[PDB]
Amino acid sequence: HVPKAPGFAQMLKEGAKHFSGLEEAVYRNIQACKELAQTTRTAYGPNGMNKMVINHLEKLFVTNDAATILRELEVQHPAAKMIVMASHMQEQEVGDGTNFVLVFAGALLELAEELLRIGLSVSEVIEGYEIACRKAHEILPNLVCCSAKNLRDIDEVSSLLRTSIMSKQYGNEVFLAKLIAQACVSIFPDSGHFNVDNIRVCKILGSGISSSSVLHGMVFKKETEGDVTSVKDAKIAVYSCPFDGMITETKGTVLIKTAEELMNFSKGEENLMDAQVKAIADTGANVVVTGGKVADMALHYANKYNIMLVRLNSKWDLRRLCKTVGATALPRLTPPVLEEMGHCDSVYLSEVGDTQVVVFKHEKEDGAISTIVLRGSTDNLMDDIERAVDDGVNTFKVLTRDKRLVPGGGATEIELAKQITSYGETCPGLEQYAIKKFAEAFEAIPRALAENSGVKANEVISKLYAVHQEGNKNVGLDIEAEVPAVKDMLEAGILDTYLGKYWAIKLATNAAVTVLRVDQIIMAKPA
Amino acid sequence: HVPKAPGFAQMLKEGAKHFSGLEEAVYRNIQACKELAQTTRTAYGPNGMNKMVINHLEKLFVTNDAATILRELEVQHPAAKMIVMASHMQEQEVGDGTNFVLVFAGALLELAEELLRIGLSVSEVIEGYEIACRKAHEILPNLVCCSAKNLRDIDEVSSLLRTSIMSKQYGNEVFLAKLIAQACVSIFPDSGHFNVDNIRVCKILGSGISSSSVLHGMVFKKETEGDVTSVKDAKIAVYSCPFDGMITETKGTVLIKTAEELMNFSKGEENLMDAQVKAIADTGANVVVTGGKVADMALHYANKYNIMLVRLNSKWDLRRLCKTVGATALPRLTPPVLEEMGHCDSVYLSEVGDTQVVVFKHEKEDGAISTIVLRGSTDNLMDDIERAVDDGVNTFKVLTRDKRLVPGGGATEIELAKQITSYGETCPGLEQYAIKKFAEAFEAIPRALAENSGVKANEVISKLYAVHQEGNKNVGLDIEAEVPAVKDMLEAGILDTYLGKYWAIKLATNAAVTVLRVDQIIMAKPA
Amino acid sequence: MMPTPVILLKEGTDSSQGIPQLVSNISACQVIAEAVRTTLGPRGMDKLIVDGRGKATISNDGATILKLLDVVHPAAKTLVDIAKSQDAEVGDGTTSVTLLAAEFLKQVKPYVEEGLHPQIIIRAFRTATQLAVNKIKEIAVTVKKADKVEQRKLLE
Amino acid sequence: AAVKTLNPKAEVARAQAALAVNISAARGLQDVLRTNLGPKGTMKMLVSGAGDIKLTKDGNVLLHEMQIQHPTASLIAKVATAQDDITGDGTTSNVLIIGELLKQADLYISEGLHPRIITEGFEAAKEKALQFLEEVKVSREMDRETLIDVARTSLRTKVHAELADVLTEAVVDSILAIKKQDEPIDLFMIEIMEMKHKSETDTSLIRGLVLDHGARHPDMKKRVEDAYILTCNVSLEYEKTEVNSGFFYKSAEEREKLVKAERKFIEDRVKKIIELKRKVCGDSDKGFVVINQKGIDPFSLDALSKEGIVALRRAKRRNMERLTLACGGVALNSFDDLSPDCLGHAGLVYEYTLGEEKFTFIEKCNNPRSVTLLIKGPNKHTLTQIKDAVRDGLRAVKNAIDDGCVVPGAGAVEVAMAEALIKHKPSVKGRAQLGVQAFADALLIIPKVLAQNSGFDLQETLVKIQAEHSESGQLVGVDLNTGEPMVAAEVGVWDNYCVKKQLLHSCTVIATNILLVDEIMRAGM
Repeated sequence: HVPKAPGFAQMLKEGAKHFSGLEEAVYRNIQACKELAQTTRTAYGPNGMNKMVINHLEKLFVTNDAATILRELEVQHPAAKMIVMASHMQEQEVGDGTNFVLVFAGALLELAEELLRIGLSVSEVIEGYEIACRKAHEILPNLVCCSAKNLRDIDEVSSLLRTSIMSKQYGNEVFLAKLIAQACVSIFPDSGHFNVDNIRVCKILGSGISSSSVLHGMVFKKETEGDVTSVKDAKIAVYSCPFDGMITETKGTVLIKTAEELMNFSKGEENLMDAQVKAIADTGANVVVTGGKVADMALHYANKYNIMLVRLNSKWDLRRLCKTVGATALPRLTPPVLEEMGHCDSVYLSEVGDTQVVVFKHEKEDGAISTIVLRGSTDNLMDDIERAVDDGVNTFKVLTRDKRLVPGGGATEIELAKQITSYGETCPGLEQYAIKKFAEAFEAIPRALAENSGVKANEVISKLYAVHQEGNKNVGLDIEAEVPAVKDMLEAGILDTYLGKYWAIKLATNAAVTVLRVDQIIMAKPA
Repeated sequence: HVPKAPGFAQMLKEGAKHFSGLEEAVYRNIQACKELAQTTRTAYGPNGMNKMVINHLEKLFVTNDAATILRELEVQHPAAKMIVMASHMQEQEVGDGTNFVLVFAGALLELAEELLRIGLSVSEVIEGYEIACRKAHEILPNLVCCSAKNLRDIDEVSSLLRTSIMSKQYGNEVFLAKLIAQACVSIFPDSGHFNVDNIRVCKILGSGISSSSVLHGMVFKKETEGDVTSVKDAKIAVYSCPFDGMITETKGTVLIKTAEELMNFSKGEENLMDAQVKAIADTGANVVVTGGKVADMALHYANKYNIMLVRLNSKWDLRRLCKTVGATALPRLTPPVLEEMGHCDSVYLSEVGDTQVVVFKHEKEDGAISTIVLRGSTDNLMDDIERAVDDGVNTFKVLTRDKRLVPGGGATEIELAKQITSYGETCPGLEQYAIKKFAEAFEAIPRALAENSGVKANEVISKLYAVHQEGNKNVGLDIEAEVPAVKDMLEAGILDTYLGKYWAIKLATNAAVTVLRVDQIIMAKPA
Repeated sequence: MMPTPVILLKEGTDSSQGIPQLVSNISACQVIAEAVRTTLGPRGMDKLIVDGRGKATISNDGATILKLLDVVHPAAKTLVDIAKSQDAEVGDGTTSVTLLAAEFLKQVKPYVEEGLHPQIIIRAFRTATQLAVNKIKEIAVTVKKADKVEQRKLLE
Repeated sequence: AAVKTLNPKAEVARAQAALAVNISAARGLQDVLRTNLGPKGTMKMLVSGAGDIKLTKDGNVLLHEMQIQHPTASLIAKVATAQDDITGDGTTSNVLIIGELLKQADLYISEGLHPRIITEGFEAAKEKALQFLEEVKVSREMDRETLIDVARTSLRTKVHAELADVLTEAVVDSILAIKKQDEPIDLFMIEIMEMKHKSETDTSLIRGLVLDHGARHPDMKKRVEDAYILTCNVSLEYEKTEVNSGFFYKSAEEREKLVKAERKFIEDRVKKIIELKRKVCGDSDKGFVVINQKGIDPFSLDALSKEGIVALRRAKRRNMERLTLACGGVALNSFDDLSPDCLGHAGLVYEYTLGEEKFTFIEKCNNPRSVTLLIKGPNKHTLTQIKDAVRDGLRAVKNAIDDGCVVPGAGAVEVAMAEALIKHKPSVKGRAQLGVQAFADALLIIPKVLAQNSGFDLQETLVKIQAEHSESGQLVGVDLNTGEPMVAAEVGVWDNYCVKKQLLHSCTVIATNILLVDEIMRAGM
C-alpha cells in the first residue's frame, strides 16, 4: 500500500545535511542571529536585569555583562557564531560597547529579511548597507560635543568614567567612580601611554562594597614562615633560585674514602650557608623573596640575621614585584647584593577578612602599581564589581588614545538615523531601500533602552524625533524616571567614546554583511 | 574505507531476482535440466536400480518407475518442470516409455549447449532440431518389422507384453506375463474399445508372488452381518437406499392425541418393515447390496427371510459391481425387483491373508471385470508389482491402437541416429550441425543401457554401429550377460511401443525447444 | 561445497548413492536383528519393553518385540514387515525370519563392496531359494492314520 | 557472475550498467562546482566536526572537504588535486570539462555505438584543439601593466570585490622583487603571516621579514636602530657529555667548584659573541641582534643581556634561510672565525604585541630579495580566505612571468576553439565525427556556466557570441555585466597557456579512461 519516494540524483552522503536557497539558508542564518539578540536584550542598559548562567563546568556566573555571558553560552549554530565572535574585536579594541554588535548587526540582518522577500537580493542590500555605513563615518565626526582635554585631575576623571560604571553598577555610580579615579590617576603616564596592566584587583570576602579601597602597592595571600613580619627599612632582594643551596647540573655524587672526610663533611654545609646569608645581611637586606622552598638551615640563618622570607610561587608575581620595588631578580645564590635591591616604605602582614596577607606598601614611590581591594558579602558581588573596574581602566585608555566624546543616551543614534534616512531619500535608484533600513538599525538601539526602562517605546521614539527639528541633536532618553520626558543629555553628563562608536559601526556592519554573503550551508556529522 | 557500488537502473523490486542472457538465463536452465536427467538415469533400463524416496508426508515409496518417482520429488526449478510435465503427457498418451522423455530431452539440451558456445544461437538450433525431427518421423514407418495381427489369443499376448514387464520387474517377466494374459483376454471388447478400467488389482499381505492369481469377478473387504454367507443361486439386488425404511426430507413430527395411538404406533412400524423386506424376498432374491446403514429390525427380518447383506460404502465400488453382476442400483426403497436383478455363479466369504473378504465369482459370464490378486511379504513389493500390472494393461491398449512394432533394444535408436546423420551430411548449409546433433541425442539412449549393465559403453556402442553396415538393421543391445556380443532383436523377441516412440520424440523435442526459447527470467520474491 | 548452484533442482533433500548406501543399509539390518537374537530356542530369554508412558509388555515373540522397536531407518523396517507376513502365513515364524534375512546380507557383505553387479546377486538369491523350498517338500513326512488316535497324538 | 560464485559478498556491475555509475558520479560533482565558476559564483559554508567554519568557494577545498563517498568521485578528485600543484587555479574548469565529455558521450554511446568509438574521436579532437591553442598566444612583453590585469583577473574570483585593490599591488610587487635576469622565481622567498589586528582591507607588504618570536629577557631593547644581524645555529644551552658518568667529588666546597667548572664551556661560547659588538665601531647605539636558532638557557641570555645584546631563540628552519639572505649576513654553524664580515644590516628592528603574542619585525633592508605579507583579518575564517587568495595570486602572476605569452580570456578561446573543431568535423573521414561534435560542445561548458552564474539566458548569450565571432575575426567571449560579446584584450581578462594545456590533456586522459570501464567490481574482502 504505502509508497516511498526514491532518491533523486546524488545521494552520496553518509549522514551529512545540506541547506540551500534564500529561505532555507539565508533566512535561517538571519533568524538564528535574532535569537541571540533577544537572549542578551533583557540585560541591555543600566535598567537591565541580571542572568544566572551555569556553564559546562557547573560554575555559576551572575552578571549583566554580555561580554562574559556570551563566553559561557555554548552556541553551536554555524552562522550564529560569527555575530558572537565579532563582539571580541569590540572588547579588544576599546573594551566597551559589546552590546552594540548584537543590537545593530542583528537589526541589519532582520531588516534585510524585510527586503529580501519583496525585492532585490543580497547583492544589492549589502551595497546599500556599505554605502550607508560610509556615510555614517562622515556624520559621526560632526556630532562630537566635548573633549577630555581640560582639568585632567581626580575630579574630572571621576566624572568622565561615570558612564563606564553606571551602565552596569547602577547604585554604585559614585562610590566606584572615586576608587577607579584614584587608581588611574596614581599611575598617570605623564600624558603618555596608559598601561592598563599596572592596576590589579584583590578580592577579600567581608562586608559590603563601602569597605573597598585602593592600595599603592602589592598584596599577596601567602604566609611568612618566620618571625620577622614587621619591616620598616624594607630593602627587598628578589631571587629566582630556591633558598636551600645549589647543586650541579650534570649529576652529583659524594664519594668518601676515610673517616675524617665523613666526620667533617656536614660542617662544610653549615659554613657555606652562614656566609651566603651573611653576604646580604651585611648589605642591609630586610626582605628576601624566592620562588622556591626554604631549607631548615635557611630558616635557622634567616632568623639569625633578622631577614624576612616571602615565597611567591607565581612567576608573574615575582616579575611584577621586581618592577614595583625597583629590583633585579638574581638567578644565583645570594651574593653581597649592593645595588639590585628595591625599596618600600612599609612591609607588613595583616589579617584581613580572616586571610593573612603580605603588603608591600609604597608611600613615596606611589606611581608604580595600584591594587584595588574589593570587599563584599558574596563572591558573585566581588566578581561583578571587578568587571566594572575593568571597564573603567579600559575607558581611561580609550580617552587617552582619543579624547573626543560623543553625546550618549540615544541622542547620536537618532541623529544618525535622521541624516542617513535623508540621504537615502535623495538617492536616484533602488539602493535607497537598504539605506533607509540601515538608518532604522540605529533606531532599534534607543528602543531597547526604552523597553527595559519601563516606558512605551513607540512614544519615546516619536518624541525623540519631534525634539530633533534640525537644530537640537542633543536630547536623548531620560530613563531615571517614569514618563519619557526627554531632555538634554549633555547637561546631565551622558557622553563618551568617539572611537568605540566609530569602530562599532564599521565592525557590526561587516558582521551583518558576512552572514548575508553566505549562499549554501554544508553540514558535517557531529562527533 | 572501501566504498560500495551504488544501484544501477532498475532497483525498484522488493528483493526479487532477475536473470537475462546466454550465460545467466539460457545455460542455467540447461544446467538444471542436466541434474534432472542425471537423477533418473540410475534407474534407466531393465538393469536399473531402485530408489527409496521419503516424501513430504513421511511415507516411504520404493520403485524404479520414473513416472511415479517424479510426482513424489518436489522439483522446484522452473526449467526442470518443463521436462517433467512432458513426461506426464507421455504417461497420459501411451502409459509407457516415460523415461525416454528425460533422457532424450536432456541430451537435446546438453548438445544444444555445445552449439551455443561455439556458434549459432537458439534461433537456428531449434529450427535444425525440427528439421531433423520431421525426418525422424519419416524414418520410423520404414523400421516396422512385425505386427500384432496374428494369433490374437492368450498365447501371443503372453509374449507381446513381456517387454513392458521385464523393463521394471525383471525376474517376474514370465510369471506376471501369464497373469496379465489371462486378464487382457477376459474382457475382449468384441473387437471394440479395450477398456483398461475393467482390470483391477487386489493387494493382500502374505506369501510371495507365486501365490498371485486372477479372479473372474470382484473381491471386497467387508462383512456380511449374518449366517448366510454361502450363496449358490446368487440372485442379487442392488440398492442405494438405506436399509431402515422411509424417512422424511425436512423434519417430521409425530402427533398423538389418545393412548391407542401411542401404544400402536411402534407396533405398526414393525409391521410395515416386515412388508418392506418381504417385497424383495417374494422375488427369490439371495443377496441385497447397499451402501447405507442397516437397522436392527432390518437384520431381524434379514434372518427371517434368509437374506444375505453386503455393505459397500464406496459409490464407485458399488457401480462397478452393478456392471459386474448385471443389475441396476435402485435409489428407492426395495420393491419386488424382477427385471433388474443380477446373477453370479458363486458368492461366498473367505479369510484370505487374515482379511475377511466377500467374493462375487463369475464362471459363465466372465468377461465383465477381472481382479488380479497379488500376494507378497511386504507392502512395498505389492505396490511395485501393481504398477507393473498397469503397464501390461495399458500396453495392450497401445497394441490395439497401433499394431505395428519396431525392433527394440536400441535397434530403432541406432537406425534413427545413422539415417538422420546421413541426411544432415547432404544439407548445403549450417543446419547440418544441429541435424547431426539431433542424431547424437539418440546415441545417448543405448549408452545409458550399457552403463547400467556393467559393460563398457564406448565399446558396446562401437559394436552397435559396426553391425549395421547397410544390410542388417535389426541387431540391438544384449544386456543379459557380460560382453554383450550384440544379437538380433527379432530372434530375441525384443520389440514394443512403436506408437510410444512416435509421441515420445514429439514430447521430448517440444520440452527441449521450450527451454531453449527462454532468454530472460523474471522472478518473484521467494517465500 | 561442491553442489552449490544458484538455484537448486528440488528444495533441501539428502541423497546418497552407490556402495556406501548399500553398506549402511546392510549394517542397519544387522542392528535391528539384535532384538530377537536371544529369543530362539527352548532356553531363550524374554524381553521387557516399555513405551513412553511407562507401560511394559513382557514377551519373547517377534510379533510383539519387532512391532515396538519404533524403527525409522528406511531399510531396516523391512526386517519388521516380514514378521507381520509370517505372523499371518505361519503364525510363529517370527523371530527366525528376521535373523535369517539379516544373515543373508551378512554372508554377501564382504563381496558386494567390490563390484559384483546387483543383477547376479538377485539371480543367485532366487536360484538358491527355489532349490531350498523344493527340497523341504521332498523330505517332509506324512501319516496314513487319519481319523484315529494316532492323528490326535500327532497334534499333541 | 563469476565473482559472486567465488565470493558471495563480491560486487560486479554489468557492461550496460557500469557506464551509468561512472557518469552519475561525475554529474553529481558537476552539480556542485558549476555554482562557483567566475567572480559571480556563490560562496559555500563548510562546517567541520570541530566547529570550524570555512567560507570559501575554491574548487580544490570544495572537492577535498566534502562528504561524498563514491569510487568514481574519488578518481576525479585525484586529477583535480594535481591542478593546485602545477597550475594553481582552474580546478572548477577541469571538472566541468570532464563532466560534459562523459555526459555528452552517453547521447551517442546509448544510440547503439561501442564506447571505443567516442574515445577515438576525443583523442583526435584533442589534437585539433591543441593546434588552435597555439594560434591564440599573445605576446605582451610581460609588462608590469599586463601582470596587474592578470592579478586582478585571478584575485577577483577569491575576494569580495573590495580587497582586490589591496592585494593586486601586493601580488604584482611581491612576485617581481624576488629575482631578476630571467631566473626562475622561488615562491619560498615570500612569507605570509597572520594577525588579528583590524580588517581584511588593511593587508600590508613588508619589505623585510617578521619572526613569530621576540626577546626572552626584560632588559633587551624594544627598539633597535642601525642593527647588525647575526644568524647562527649554535647551541648555547647547557649540554652534558655523551658518556653518562657524572662528577665524583668529596666536599661541599668542591660541589660549588664543579658548578663553576661545568658551565665554562657555555662562557667560552657566549664570550665569543660579546666581542662582535665591540668590533663594529661601537661609539653609538650600533644595535646587536643575534638570532640563535636553537635553544638557549637563561644563563646565556643573561650573560648577553648584561652587555646590551639582544638575542632570540627557537626559530624555524626556514627563518635562517630567508633572514640570512634578507639581512645580507653569513649563516654560521660555529664560532671558529667570528668577525664583523659575518654580520648583516637592518635599519630598524622592533617588536609589537597583539593579544599577548609577540611579533618581531626586521625591516629597512637594501635588497632583501624576500618579502612578508601581513594579513590583518578580523576573524579566523577571514585569515583563511585571504591566505588562499595571496598564494593563488602569486602563482597566477608567476605563470605570466614564466610564460612569455598570455592566452585570451575566460570564454574568448573556448567558443572559437569549439568552432574550429566543428569546421573540421568531416575531416576525420569516418565514425569519429560524433566525437568531434561531443568534444566541441563540451568545450562550451565554460561560457555556458558563466552565462548562467551571471544570471543571463544560457542560449541567447551563446548564440550572440557565436554569431559575433563567426561574422568577424575577434576572439569575443562572455561579458559578465552586459551579456554582450566583448574582446578579452579590451575588458582585461587573460589566462595562461599552462592552464589550457592541462585542461585539454588531463580531461581527455581521464574521460577516455572512465568511458572504457565496463566491469566495476569489488573483491578481496
